[PDB]
Amino acid sequence: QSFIDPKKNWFAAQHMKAISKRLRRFGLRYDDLYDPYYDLDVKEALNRLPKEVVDARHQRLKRAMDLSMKHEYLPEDLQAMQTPFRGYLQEMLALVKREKAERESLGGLPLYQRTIP
Amino acid sequence: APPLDFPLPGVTLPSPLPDHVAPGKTIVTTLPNGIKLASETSAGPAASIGLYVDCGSIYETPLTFGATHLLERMAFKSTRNRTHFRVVREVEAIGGNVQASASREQMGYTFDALKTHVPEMVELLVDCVRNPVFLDWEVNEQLLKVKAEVGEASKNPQDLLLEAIHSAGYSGALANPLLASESALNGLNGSILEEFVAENYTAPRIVLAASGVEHEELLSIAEPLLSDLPNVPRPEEPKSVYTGGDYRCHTESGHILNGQRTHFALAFELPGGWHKLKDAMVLTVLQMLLGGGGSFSAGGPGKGMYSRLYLRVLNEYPQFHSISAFNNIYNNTGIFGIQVTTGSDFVSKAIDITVNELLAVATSGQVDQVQLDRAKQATKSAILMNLESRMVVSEDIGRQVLTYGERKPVEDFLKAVDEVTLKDIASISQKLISSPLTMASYGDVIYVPNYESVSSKFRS
Amino acid sequence: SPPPPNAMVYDRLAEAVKAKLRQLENPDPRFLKYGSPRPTLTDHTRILAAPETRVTTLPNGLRVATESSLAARTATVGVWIDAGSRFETEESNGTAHFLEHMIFKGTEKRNARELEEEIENMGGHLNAYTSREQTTYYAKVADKDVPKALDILADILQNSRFDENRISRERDVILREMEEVEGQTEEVIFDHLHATAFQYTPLGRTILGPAQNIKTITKDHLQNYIQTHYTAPRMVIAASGAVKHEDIVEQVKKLFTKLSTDPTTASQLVAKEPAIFTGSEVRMLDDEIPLAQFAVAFEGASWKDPDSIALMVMQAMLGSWNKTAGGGKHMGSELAQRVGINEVAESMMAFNTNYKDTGLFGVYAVAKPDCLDDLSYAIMYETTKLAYRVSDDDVTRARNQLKSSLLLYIDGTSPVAEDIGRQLLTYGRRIPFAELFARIDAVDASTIKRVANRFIYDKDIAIAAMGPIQRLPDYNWFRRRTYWNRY
Amino acid sequence: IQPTDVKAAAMWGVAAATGGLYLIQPWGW
Amino acid sequence: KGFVPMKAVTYGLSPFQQKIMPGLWKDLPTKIHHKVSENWISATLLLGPLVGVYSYVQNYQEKEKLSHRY
Ligand SMILES: [Zn+2]
Repeated sequence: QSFIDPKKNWFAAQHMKAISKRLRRFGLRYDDLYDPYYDLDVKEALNRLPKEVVDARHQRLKRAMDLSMKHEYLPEDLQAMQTPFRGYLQEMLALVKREKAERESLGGLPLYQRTIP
Repeated sequence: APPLDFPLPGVTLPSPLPDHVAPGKTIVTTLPNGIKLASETSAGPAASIGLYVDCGSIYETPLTFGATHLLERMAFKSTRNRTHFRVVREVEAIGGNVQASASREQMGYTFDALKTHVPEMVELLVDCVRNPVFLDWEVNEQLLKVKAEVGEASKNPQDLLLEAIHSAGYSGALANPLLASESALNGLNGSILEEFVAENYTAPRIVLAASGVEHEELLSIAEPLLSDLPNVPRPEEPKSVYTGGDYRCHTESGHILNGQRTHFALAFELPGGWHKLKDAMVLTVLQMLLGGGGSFSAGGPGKGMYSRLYLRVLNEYPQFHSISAFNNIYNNTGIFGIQVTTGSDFVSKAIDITVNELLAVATSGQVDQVQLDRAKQATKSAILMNLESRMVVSEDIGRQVLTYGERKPVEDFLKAVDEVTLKDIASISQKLISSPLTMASYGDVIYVPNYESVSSKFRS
Repeated sequence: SPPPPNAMVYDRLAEAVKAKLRQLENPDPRFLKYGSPRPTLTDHTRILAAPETRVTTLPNGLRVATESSLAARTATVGVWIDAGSRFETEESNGTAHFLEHMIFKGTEKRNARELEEEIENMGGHLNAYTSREQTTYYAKVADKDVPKALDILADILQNSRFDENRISRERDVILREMEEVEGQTEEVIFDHLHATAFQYTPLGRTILGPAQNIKTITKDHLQNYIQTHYTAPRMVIAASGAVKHEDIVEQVKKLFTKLSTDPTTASQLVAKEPAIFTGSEVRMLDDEIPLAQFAVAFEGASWKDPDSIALMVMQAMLGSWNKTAGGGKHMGSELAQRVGINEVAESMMAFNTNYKDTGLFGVYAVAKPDCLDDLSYAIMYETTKLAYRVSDDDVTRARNQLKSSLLLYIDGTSPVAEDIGRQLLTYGRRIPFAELFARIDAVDASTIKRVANRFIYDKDIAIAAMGPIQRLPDYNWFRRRTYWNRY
Repeated sequence: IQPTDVKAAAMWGVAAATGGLYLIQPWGW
Repeated sequence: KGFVPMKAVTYGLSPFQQKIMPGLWKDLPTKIHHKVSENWISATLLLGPLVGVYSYVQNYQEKEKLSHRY
């Protein structure tokens, strides 16, 4: 709406640089926080992506789980080379969700269901 | 509701048709960009619409091998306007049937439903051919089924051979394989198919053909959706030459068990195939004259019991299990031959029993005029009975406005089968054996002769 | 010093996936004008016109029916008889099939070679097939050989001779015809299903008969079969194409003069030996075969039953899925979405057979031996759901599909003539296309549940299975799932 | 269909009241 | 359930080649300044409403005690 855009609001342009600061020290992007175990639709958006794009995600996640075991951050040479908020996942995930809203208004079983634990 | 022996009361009944409905004539219309719409009415309640493209398996450069066997599997899928879920649900909503096929010179996409659904049938057919997106997750799940059917093609040894009488025998375009191997399925993706279609599916190569539709209905629907394709020059047609050739493959190492098959075949060539019209109808008569079959099929009177290759081969040589002629006519070239299976211990003389028969019709004298009249009657009826279906009728308007630019009436096909005499059977079959012998084989290959052992038994 | 979005291979392979997805966002509204994925019900009256079917009953009892289309150049004419395998006695069990193969070989006027040559000189065909209740002999000719074609069919049905040199050489054609149909495995499942569902009735026997009957059958038996059954009230002459009705009637009035005169109808033979359904099973386990095949069936409706049209709409709801099909995961039927999404079979098919007093309704499937539990759950879940919970888009789509498949099948001169001849034997009349469409759309969601409660809900079943079937559930598992203890 | 699902399902609410006072006779309430 | 295909190179030393204990008292002034200049709005949100409520109660109870005395 009107309280989340950072180039009009002042308190959204300080919430934006607070998450941008905290993502750079582990070298993560905002889309790496999306878990294929939380949402079964995120599992499908990653199977339609090229192999070289998913492999760079698995290597950013391993570099960051190694920095938090050792209790340290990326060195400041590598921290100026980081791009959080450069996305790879949001457009493919909106397409999978749009195809699921069409298969339900028209009848039709879901393509994948969650296992009951 | 009453039982089905008693009529239902309250229903309106249409007034019936007369006993003599006058047949319609084919109407052809050429648009400014070069596309040709062709229509013809009928007396059933159903329509049949098809779309035919000049492209095929001879336009395949070595970067796009296998890219027309895959376009047959990617046919009615996601477009720019409809997903693959909406295409499947729209065809089932009206009770239609949809289908595609690919040749070495022709691609064809068909639809058929009741005549109420003609504006629906047209705009789904044009959108699925004009605007395909090729998404990688849809192409990859179709490639994995082609890869699991090239795992075994060895269960149809009459299209194994018929493809092997085609590579061995030609040099250029007509030697490009239809169903491709394992390595050209590894260089194919959704961007190879995408620019193979944007180059080869152009307005001067597309024909829309309807059967059971009025010509002014087909122009209110299909003309605002096809008129803005660009007018481009057609390309130059790919060339090849008929050389000779031999081919043999001792079969895959598990095939022989206790019994052993032998599948061999011979072939020839004759320069024009359909633009020299007079010569092709002689060879269709010569196909029904030679004929033959597998002979353990038990039908009835009707299909090849009294042919030359029936009562002069299988009726006294019981070691044969199949012998039949085969013609594969194309545009400006053609192939005629004979396919045989026999036993492994009865093989080399089965080449000798085969060849004589091709030498017997080269003689003037060995064929009767009571045998020519039978093959001349069984050919005019096979054309006439086959044209009763609405699907064969629409397929005839498609592949005749791709070869002649017009549909020839069937009266001109029955007129020129009449004129065939006992000496046209001899002359064209003497122009047949003046070309090198194409041979192919499969199964136990060890016991068969070689190329020059057989090719010098004809002329050259 | 962030890298630009073309410098790394994974950053510029991601700007090419976003550009492939931006051409799925601007649809053209001129390509979306007539088609809709929601099924509606429509009216087909303007296109349903046809030529007239003219039926004429001769004074001996013979019926002659024609549909004339005088602009054609071909024709089809044949004889339909109300006799088959059901009307035999287990010491003559293969007789009606043996008599079919021995009828193109006789005649005092034309021998086997002369008869075979007259057909091929014209350019015609001549076929025959037998079933459990019906027999057919018909010919495809050109329009000027119709009086010669009708001359042959009258002479080979009245004046055939069966000599011993020909009989014994047919005993080795049929004994080798048995051996090939022991390896098709869809005609073997459906033949053990009839023997266990209709046991101790005449409808349970096979068409070809036991192999000991075939080497015993001699001419007398062939001649009492052709004098008890091939009689004038049980025969229909049907023609279609470039024929005229008044010219065919005068030909059959002087050609068919010598056939037998027994006044026994078919209904007196069905009523003194009826067909009774039994719940039971047959299982043939082999484990050296790679795929398993089975069929599960309910009792269905007869021909003249008004509920027969609703068991054809219900068969189009269960559907068909094959592994080569282009529908894939997107089919209308919900049984085909269960099989298709999870890959639990090779192929699936629903069937529906009608007879004079009984019928069969069910599903046939082919699958791998480690998928038989999840496949059997999905089959039984969706058949029983028809008695409880029926959607309105499900029946509108299955009515549009049955209307279209019954009429797209009648294409040419020979589908027309077998439609005339088979319907005069089962209904006594030919049903016009406007009444048949009026009985189909009188089947709504409430009609589905009422016929499902009569035929499916809490009823016995019959099963026949073959192959690696050790993991297919047993009879008490299947019988329990014909109702839902929930609700 | 889906109406008959609930038009069944609310009488097991009441098969359970024929059952809920069947043994305890909850009295004061 | 647990497989992610991967590509990396790791090097590692032996336990009996390193100094186990001295990495605790290494730069403790620098370690302390990092924790308290990054967690000072999470303690102003935990102790803040408790110091301010305890000041209100002790002031309320010291003005109804001096209003009951004669
Ligand atoms: Zn037979």
